[PDB]
Amino acid sequence: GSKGRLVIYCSATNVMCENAAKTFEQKYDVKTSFIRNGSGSTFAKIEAEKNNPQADVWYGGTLDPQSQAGELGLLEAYRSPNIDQIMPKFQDPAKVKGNLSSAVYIGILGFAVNTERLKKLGIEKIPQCWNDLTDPKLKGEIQIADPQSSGTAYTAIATFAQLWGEDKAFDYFKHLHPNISQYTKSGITPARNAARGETTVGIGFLHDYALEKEQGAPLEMVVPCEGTGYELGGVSILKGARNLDNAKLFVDFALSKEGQETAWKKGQALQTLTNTTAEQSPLAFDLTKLKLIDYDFEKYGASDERKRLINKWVDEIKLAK
Ligand SMILES: O=P(O)(O)OC[C@H]1O[C@@H](O)[C@H](O)[C@@H](O)[C@@H]1O
Ligand SMILES: [Cl-]
Ligand SMILES: [Cl-]
Repeated sequence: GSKGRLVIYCSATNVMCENAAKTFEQKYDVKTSFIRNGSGSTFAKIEAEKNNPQADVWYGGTLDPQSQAGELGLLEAYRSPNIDQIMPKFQDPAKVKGNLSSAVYIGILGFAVNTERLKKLGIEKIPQCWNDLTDPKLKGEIQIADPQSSGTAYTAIATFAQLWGEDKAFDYFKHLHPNISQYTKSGITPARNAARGETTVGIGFLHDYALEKEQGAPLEMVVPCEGTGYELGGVSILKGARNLDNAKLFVDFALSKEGQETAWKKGQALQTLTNTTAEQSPLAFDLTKLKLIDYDFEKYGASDERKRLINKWVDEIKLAK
């Protein structure tokens, strides 16, 4: 009873990806496989493969590189009927309109603190603001990912540019740098290392920290006092997808009540869902309760900002010097 196939480039966590693929395969009899890689890493792969695309759909990870892929003609437009159920402000959020990319979840940018480690290091108060993370007492005690690979890291750079302006954002990263022990390849690695007690502060998306906390890690999550940004998780069909009808079916599924709910019910992924008919995890953040910027996906999900800010970060924040 096999009904074709589907290849997914996934940029969410392995557990979320595997659950989505298995659930889709069992529901629709589509032989479904995925390859997981960072949001930025996946963008580069898709761009390199554009003359002979090797996947059908790009699922999860942050919207900005999917929006950039749309701008560059790497995607195939498709508006799912399930867009009707998506939070109106997020129905068609990318730079090029027409649902070349669609929003499947929301992740809040912030940081979390291993409180056992903070204590075991002699620091009395938990950082509450982005500003607090440049405190010299945190030298070598913070981790964040590298935006060459990680969507999360780019969401942070773009958030900081939107909060403070680009110049002061790069001032901030200059001051944050001495406190970073490791720039990680994956967005989620600071959460894992903070949970493990290998680092004291991780910067990333708070739902990853919430999952670690739910599993017993001594973490305190912080929505920084100045305000913060967020990812939209993206789903996009690749231009030249060999399995186009099945790709459209997967976009429908990813935007559906069932497909989104299964992320937190079975896929160990606690992002806030964009489908207004879906039940949220009790652990999901509620956007109406948070000090969030109006994150400009049209502006930051574009080559000018993504190439320019990432190359600027590489040049100044870690190379020289
Ligand atoms: O930063 P990246 O490696 O691109 O990954 C980004 C992804 O990271 C995960 O850990 C989060 O659960 C996802 O919500 C996010 O989309
Ligand atoms: Cl993973
Ligand atoms: Cl197909």
